[PDB]
Amino acid sequence: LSQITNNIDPVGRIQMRTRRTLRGHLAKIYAMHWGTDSRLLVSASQDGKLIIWDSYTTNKVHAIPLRSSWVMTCAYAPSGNYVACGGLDNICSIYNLKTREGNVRVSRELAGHTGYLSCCRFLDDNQIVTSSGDTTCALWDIETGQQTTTFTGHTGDVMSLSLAPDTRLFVSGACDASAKLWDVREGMCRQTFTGHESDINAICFFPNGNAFATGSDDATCRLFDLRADQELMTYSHDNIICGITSVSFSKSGRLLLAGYDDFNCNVWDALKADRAGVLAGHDNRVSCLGVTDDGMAVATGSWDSFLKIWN
Amino acid sequence: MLVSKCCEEVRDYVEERSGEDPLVKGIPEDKNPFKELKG
Amino acid sequence: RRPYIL
Amino acid sequence: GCTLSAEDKAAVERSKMIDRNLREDGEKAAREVKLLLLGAGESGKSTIVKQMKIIEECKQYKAVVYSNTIQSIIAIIRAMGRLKIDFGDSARADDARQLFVLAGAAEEGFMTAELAGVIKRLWKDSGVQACFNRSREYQLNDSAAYYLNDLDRIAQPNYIPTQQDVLRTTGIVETHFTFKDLHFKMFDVGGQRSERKKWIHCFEGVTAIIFCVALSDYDLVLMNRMHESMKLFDSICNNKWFTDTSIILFLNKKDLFEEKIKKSPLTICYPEYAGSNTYEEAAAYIQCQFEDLNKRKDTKEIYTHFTCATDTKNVQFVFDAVTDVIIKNNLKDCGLF
Amino acid sequence: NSDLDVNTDIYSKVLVTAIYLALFVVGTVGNSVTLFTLARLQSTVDYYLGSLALSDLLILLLAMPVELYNFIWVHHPWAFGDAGCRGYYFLRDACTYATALNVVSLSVERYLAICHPFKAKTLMSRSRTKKFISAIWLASALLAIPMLFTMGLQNLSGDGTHPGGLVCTPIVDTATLKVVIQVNTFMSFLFPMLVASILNTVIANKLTVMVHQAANMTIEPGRVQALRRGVLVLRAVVIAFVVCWLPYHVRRLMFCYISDEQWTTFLFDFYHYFYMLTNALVYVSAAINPILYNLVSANFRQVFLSTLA
Repeated sequence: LSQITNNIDPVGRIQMRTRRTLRGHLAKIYAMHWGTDSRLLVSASQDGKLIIWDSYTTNKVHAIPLRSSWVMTCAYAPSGNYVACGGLDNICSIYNLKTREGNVRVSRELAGHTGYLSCCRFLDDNQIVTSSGDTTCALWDIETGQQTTTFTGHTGDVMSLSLAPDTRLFVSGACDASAKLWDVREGMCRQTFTGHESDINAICFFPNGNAFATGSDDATCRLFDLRADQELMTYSHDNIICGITSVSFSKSGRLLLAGYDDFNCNVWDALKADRAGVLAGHDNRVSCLGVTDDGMAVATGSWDSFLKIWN
Repeated sequence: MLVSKCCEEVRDYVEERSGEDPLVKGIPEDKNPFKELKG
Repeated sequence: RRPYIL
Repeated sequence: GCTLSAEDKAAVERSKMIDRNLREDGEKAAREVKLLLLGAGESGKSTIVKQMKIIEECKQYKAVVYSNTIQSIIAIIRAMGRLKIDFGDSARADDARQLFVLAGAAEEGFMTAELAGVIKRLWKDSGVQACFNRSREYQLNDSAAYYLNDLDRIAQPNYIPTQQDVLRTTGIVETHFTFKDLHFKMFDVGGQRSERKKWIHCFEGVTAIIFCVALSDYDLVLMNRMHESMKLFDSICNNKWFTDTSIILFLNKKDLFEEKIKKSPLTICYPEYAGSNTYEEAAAYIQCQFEDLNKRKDTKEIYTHFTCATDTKNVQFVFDAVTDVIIKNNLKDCGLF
Repeated sequence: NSDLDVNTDIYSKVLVTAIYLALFVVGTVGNSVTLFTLARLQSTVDYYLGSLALSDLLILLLAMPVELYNFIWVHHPWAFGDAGCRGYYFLRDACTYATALNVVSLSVERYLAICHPFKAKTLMSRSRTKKFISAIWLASALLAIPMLFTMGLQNLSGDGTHPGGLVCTPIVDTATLKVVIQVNTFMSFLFPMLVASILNTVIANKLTVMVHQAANMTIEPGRVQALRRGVLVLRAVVIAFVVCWLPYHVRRLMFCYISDEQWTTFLFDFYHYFYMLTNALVYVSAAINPILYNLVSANFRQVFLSTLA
């Protein structure tokens, strides 16, 4: 990609200031998800709690206590009614938000896996995809509680998963050095993209839902294209050997993000692969970083219980 | 499927959308919702 | 001749 | 402070409320003591955990119990239409209708006398039972019978769910055993099977790994199984996340090892061993065989113990070891050393 | 005309003030770098470390330059004023009480963290610990308000009217002065002394019976050897506390206990030279609390040369 498009200009160094510092957690912030109103972000920590934050004014709107402190994912509903959280206890619990009583309660404690639940997203308010430790992606209905389609096909463990924005199809990144493009309706694989040396610790989808970037542990982000079935861009450089732990595109697709085990977020130009920014606010592993859907902010949670919101 | 054509498609799409991007362009701090809010 | 400084 | 139309303050005060409860649980997040378990073989891990376990929350699950019960009976009734099973007594048709009316108008799981009566009568009906017995033909909660058979108790106005009720609503098996006034945790992790590399840094910050090893697995061959436990102890004791955390080392089934070392020698397990074929020298040699695997001797320290499926001085020993891993850990942060 | 001016010669004076200035610069730079480092999980000991560091920085930067400015060179006609002297001795007594109580509660936190560690997991929390930090600061202020209730100005010229004969002295009578400085020495030296010494001997005893008896391999005697370096960083703090805050309090109580019948001219000179010696030892303690926390542990040595360079 970058060998073709180097005729255009680069956007220079992007200076991102720590606009907010959402303190409050007591352990490692393992995953976060932005809302769809660009204002409430849920983030889950391995001390038990998942906190729904008001990002505009640094306020903890909700603090949901789990039955199992081990959580490894979260997802905020597009309609804002539900919030999912799964983990090592294999039960991707769906909690409610717009309750008449007004206290967060467990709407469902869905089960059906024999591995840990790695990463879950919401298709609609009544359908959830979860990626698991027993190597099978899963698409669940919250009401009946049963797995609508359990996508088998991964040989090794599958560590993350991300939706295309049109909620019709998704991509699951696994430890077999390959991301598989699943589909909701047909229930089977469309394409299986390889090209990695090692595992895939996190994945995300570029706005058009015609691309996605895999976050490996060899510090090599790889933008893939769906229809061609080949690796498109190899975001990599020397002096970064640590593991990628979340990827996040921007609203325009120009500015990809990454969060490393090098203790600092790396902001990559998606067209020229240069490290166009460094977000070194933390002192430990950047587990999760998200870009809100309107494209205004960037929030980032890391293993030091700090959620820094960088504009 | 002619990888040059699809990465060119990615390029023209992102060049179409890179104008009104609220992150790579920047903020004027009044249209920004994330002012530092001394209070 | 007592000191005053403490 | 401009108070911002007297609702934002409320939101801000909401956060302070959150903070209070959050900080309190953070206090108990320090107070409870964590303990990972890992055994390559079966190792008497069930024997260990039953040796340790021998020495308002439920209310939160009430509407879940109700929900599950409503879901179960609806599943059966609906299946009757699909499988063309008639009610035993045609009168149950009115009750079936009423079920859907009552579930249909409610916000979430609930129970009233009226609903309890409708579900009770449906569940006792012979057609409903015949459909129930064909449940493999549709999708039905495992706990359907458990709740429906106990409906009378569950429907009482002051119903409080029991532990079993909650359990009825295959990975980490948490164990909240308490010992000597002090509250612990214990994670029986080895039940679930996945890539051990990915989720092990979730267990960073545990205060003591309990690495239970079977002793009599020195001769079962798939590759010897004791060498597989040696490789597991290598990849757990030389991991970058457990550099500062010690490892308790339980060697279990010692009487089975006594009779099997009285029958077969140990040289089948180790070619480079030529000591005496006694109990204590073999035990000390295999203990020093495990403790030699510590590549990071300065920071952590493998403690050792032997037992059979007896010897209830096991449990307090963990306390001993937890003391000898709390104390030393405080010596690495309290300004000393 | 300027009587009550002691003849202290300039060579010993400039030696003492050179010792003072070197003590001041190394102490304020050490307390500055350790306060910024602790401003840079069971972290309930870093607050006691930073509080003792802030107390030492405060006593140094508030007393010591004003001390050389109006206590060794500029004698009894001073220039700080009434509120200056009263607030100065208020801050001095408050910082002494704060350093004493910091040694007390740091040793108490160490004793709970080793010899009864489950009671430290149950009892000690970061919130409570910040509450205790505010509590010992408020206890220092509440026990330093009698220093505001006892100080004042007094003219001691030939008629008590000359503006070159007024001193800033304790203006209360001898008996109440005795009482306030006797309870000052009693609490703020002796109860820290016995508490810190008893708990540090018990902690060192528990560590020595943990590494000698060992209830396992000692790890080729490497980590337990640096644990005996931790015995050194225990015993060095307690001996530094007693050997620095002993003679200052002895000098305070020898100011109280003599009522001009035991004073001579040479004992007046010896009292003033001993005052320079004891405040030298107080600034010694103010310098070598962060120096003792820095130099003897090589990790602090490396990270503070990284902070410096």
